Amino acid sequence: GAMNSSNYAELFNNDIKLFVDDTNVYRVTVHKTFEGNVATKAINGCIFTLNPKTGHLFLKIIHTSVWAGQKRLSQLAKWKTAEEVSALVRSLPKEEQPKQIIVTRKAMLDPLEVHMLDFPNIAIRPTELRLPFSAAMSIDKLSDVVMKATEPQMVLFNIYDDWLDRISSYTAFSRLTLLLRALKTNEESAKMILLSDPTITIKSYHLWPSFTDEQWITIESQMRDLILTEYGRKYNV
Amino acid sequence: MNTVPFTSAPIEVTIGIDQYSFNVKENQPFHGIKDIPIGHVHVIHFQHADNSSMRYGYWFDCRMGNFYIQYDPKDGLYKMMEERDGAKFENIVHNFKERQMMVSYPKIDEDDTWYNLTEFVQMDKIRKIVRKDENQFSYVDSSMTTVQENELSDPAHSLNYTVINFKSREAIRPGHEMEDFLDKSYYLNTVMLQGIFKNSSNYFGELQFAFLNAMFFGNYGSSLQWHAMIELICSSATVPKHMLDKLDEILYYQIKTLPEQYSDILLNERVWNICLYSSFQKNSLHNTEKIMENKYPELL
Ligand SMILES: COc1cccc(CNC2CCCC2)c1O
Repeated sequence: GAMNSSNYAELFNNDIKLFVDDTNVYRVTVHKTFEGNVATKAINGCIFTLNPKTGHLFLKIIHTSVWAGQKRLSQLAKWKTAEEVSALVRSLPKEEQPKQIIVTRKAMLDPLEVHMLDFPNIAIRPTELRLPFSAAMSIDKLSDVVMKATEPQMVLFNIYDDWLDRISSYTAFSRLTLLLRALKTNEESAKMILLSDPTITIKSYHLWPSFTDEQWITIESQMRDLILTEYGRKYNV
Repeated sequence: MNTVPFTSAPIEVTIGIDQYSFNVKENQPFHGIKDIPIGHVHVIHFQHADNSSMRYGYWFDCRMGNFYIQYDPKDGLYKMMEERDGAKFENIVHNFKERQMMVSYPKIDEDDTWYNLTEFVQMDKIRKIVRKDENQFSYVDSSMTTVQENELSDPAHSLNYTVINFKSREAIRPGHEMEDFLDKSYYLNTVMLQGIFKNSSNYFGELQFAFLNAMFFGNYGSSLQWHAMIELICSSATVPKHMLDKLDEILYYQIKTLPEQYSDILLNERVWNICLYSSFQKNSLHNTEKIMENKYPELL
């Protein structure tokens, strides 16, 4: 059933599972027309499919051409997501296919379930966690490959960089969700925290800066501050 | 006009004959029901005064044999039986009629309710849903589960309704996932009508039989089946126009017959609101929507 605080360490066991987030699949700018009506213009999107144990990210880029001539795009986006996840699973060797897929929004359950009817042994689950994966497009290198794509494309990342050499996947996921929660609450301050020090760089093959263990504790502390702050600034406390 | 005699009435029981019901007292001189209209299936059904647990009954068609009821004190219920000796039967029935020991099937001349509820119901199809080949009549009770319920346990005693499942490979064509889930016309017209039921009459017959088992016996799996067969039509964008018109008439008489006190348990809020107000056919069920809105506006 639903994934929640109670069964949270299940994420880090040795049963292969994937989070699927569809919040950046169908993206638009809203604008005025010459006649003073409103219109949308789609921009490239992405499916965020993540193994929380290993950090492996299957970023399926959604090119705007997939929406040409289509109706009810918000509904289509959920089905397109489910089509792409099912294709991803079928492309993986049997021993790499997940035993569960956790969707971050309940509206993805029926689309994914129908597309996965051929895999009755893969459990499709919701979650009560409010995960911040929508902020994936605040990670500069992911935003860059999505916006530059001229055609449909799948790009593979490790969203943990090399962290697993030094920390557990529980700790790495906690760091990731803290970073993403911060970027979602105040993107500018979060990015300032991460880059302020010119001497800490991002390796070419990495997404985040090369912090020492001590600097991650400082960083992590600065992100908590940010989030608690904004939570006052927001609610005035 | 046909007759179903009773050997006796040794236990106090409420007896139903289609939508009609009457109370028989323990050892009351009751010997059956006469003037039963020919041309229709019928259902005789019982509730013991002591144990209202277990409403049970028998579907039959008097054209198919001479049937009677006899209480079994071992199995503890009123049993239907066939009498093969036609002269013993006529003689039995004539004596009971002469002594006026029978209730008359109490149909009003104006009244087409039973026809309208059983229009497409056929004994031969009932006997394929309720499998007991040695008898010409079919036993049903409150507790019997359906094949589909049994997949989610005695197969001999199940209701073999046609399995309908909207999230199934039968329902969803590879590569048409979104299309077939959002518009079930493929599943209705090709898989079920052309492939399984053959025609809409057989589909409507199972739909009507499921409702009647749901209403008279409180049979939960029957209610599930009735709502699934409604929802499959309402969720189809492409439905023959004669089918929609007939469905509206079918549902209308079911809702009108539906006693108000059983509505809370027999009507699925989600299916009805979806069917009358969201589905492709939201504007195709004028009579049903009118009676639903005037009789059960709370459900909506
Ligand atoms: C009016 O149509 C009905 C609908 C549900 C139940 C009954 C009564 N059942 C009786 C028959 C046996 C003892 C209880 C109905 O008459």
